[PDB]
Amino acid sequence: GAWKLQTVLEKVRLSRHEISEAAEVVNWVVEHLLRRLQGGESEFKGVALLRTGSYYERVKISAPNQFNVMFKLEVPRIQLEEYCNSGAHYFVKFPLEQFLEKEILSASKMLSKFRKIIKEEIKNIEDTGVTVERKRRGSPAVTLLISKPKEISVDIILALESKSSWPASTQKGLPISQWLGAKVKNNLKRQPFYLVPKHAKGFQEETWRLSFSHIEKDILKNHGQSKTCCEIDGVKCCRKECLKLMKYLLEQLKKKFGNRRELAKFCSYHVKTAFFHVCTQDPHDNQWHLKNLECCFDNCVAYFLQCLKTEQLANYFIPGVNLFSRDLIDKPSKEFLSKQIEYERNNGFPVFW
DNA sequence: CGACGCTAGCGTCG
DNA sequence: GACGCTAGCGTCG
Ligand SMILES: Nc1nc2c(ncn2[C@@H]2O[C@H](COP(=O)(O)OP(=O)(O)OP(=O)(O)O)[C@@H](O)[C@H]2O)c(=O)[nH]1
Ligand SMILES: Nc1ncnc2c1ncn2[C@@H]1O[C@H](COP(=O)(O)OP(=O)(O)OP(=O)(O)O)[C@@H](O)[C@H]1O
Ligand SMILES: [Mg+2]
Ligand SMILES: [Zn+2]
Repeated sequence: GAWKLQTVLEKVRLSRHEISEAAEVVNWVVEHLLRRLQGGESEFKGVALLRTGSYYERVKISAPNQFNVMFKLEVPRIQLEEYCNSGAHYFVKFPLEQFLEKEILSASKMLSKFRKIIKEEIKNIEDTGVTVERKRRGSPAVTLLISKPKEISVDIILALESKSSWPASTQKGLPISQWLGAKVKNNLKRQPFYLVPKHAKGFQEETWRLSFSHIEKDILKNHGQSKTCCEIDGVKCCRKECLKLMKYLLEQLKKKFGNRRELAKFCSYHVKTAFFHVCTQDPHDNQWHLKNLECCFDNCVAYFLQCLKTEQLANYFIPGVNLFSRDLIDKPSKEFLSKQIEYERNNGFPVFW
């Protein structure tokens, strides 16, 4: 018996006018920005643009509130070392060396000039509407802010792409084999991984973090175990729809419940990483048939619940890293969310309404 | 430039 | 209400 969630999907879906209004300005800022950066004999003249994040993978919710974009530099002969046997972070050992310090590139050193350039470049158009948000320490992305027409943010991430084989941390991860098959799985691994300037502790300046944003986007585009899943000549799965609700449930919790100390740590990547685990858990399209929507979402929420209690949410690409690890997040934070979702699951999801 | 797939929005319904 | 058009954006060359 319908919750009914389908209405919830309808509420969530972006305005066609909304996107077009938002869309055209975003590319315009990025395309111009890209063009000017390429022209200048900066190190970043070589930059190529990669579009990633929710909107582009098409799981954006309510409104085009935010955009994520990646600027990738192809870097050759790269060598790298793990900071402290942490799957996410490495420093790249090593020809433009201005940013480099001590034969190892400094993200902080490298990022700072990049952010500096954008700020300089943004100043040219210098609309009151367009500005660069103040740096947040431990943030690797320069953030554009557009006050026209409405408040919206675009995240620019500097990207170093390596044609090298994926790091050892990766290999156990990404078990799409049952779901998507070895051929597909093997092909994904062949595509290059990316490096971004995030640092684990509490301080660090020259470490980097791996990004598989391009890979995640790819699998989201092609979730189906069948080639035709969600195609015109194929049955429609509800996987993407399941994801939106999950994204929506959490976001509604922060806002509607109201922000709390425990709530802040949790972010949309956790649901997305969690959702993938379920897809691995359940690799058949028949299981995800649209008419079967209601159970799956429940199945989706249940898994998330288990994770919080278990406190184990291994990174999809890196099994070793636990997103839900206590050092990453304290227990009381888990409990509270757990209960609220717990409350939510039993009560028929009023928060959506 | 130019294909096409995807999705929002809407008309028809055999 | 399920189909099935349309328009428009995103994408890889
Ligand atoms: N496109 C992309 N963006 C990333 C990636 N990793 C981190 N970011 C960016 O990092 C920003 C937020 O920083 P987080 O990585 O989430 O770290 P955090 O623990 O939440 O702390 P904050 O930096 O303050 O947000 C986001 O806007 C992301 O765009 C990635 O693999 N791909
Ligand atoms: N904490 C994180 N850890 C690791 N990777 C991340 C993290 N946070 C964000 N990313 C990368 O960034 C991309 C987008 O992250 P971000 O939260 O900024 O936007 P989004 O989740 O895709 O969109 P939305 O606002 O709707 O949730 C993801 O696809 C992922 O690859
Ligand atoms: Mg996003
Ligand atoms: Zn599907």
